[PDB]
Amino acid sequence: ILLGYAGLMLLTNVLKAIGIWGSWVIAPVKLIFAIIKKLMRTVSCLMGKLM
Amino acid sequence: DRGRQVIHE
Repeated sequence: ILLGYAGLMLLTNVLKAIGIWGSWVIAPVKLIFAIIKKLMRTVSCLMGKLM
Repeated sequence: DRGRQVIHE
């Protein structure tokens, strides 16, 4: 019972602590990077079509 | 990396 309560307290402390914002910061970086790469590719295609 | 993220987001 003591080990279970200690584990529950550790889980609650981890949930309350602001330290989970790692994925929601790492993944959007590469997501918007790929988005900007696609935008640059579309801009190059538009410039080629205009030429 | 921080500057790239600031430019991207």
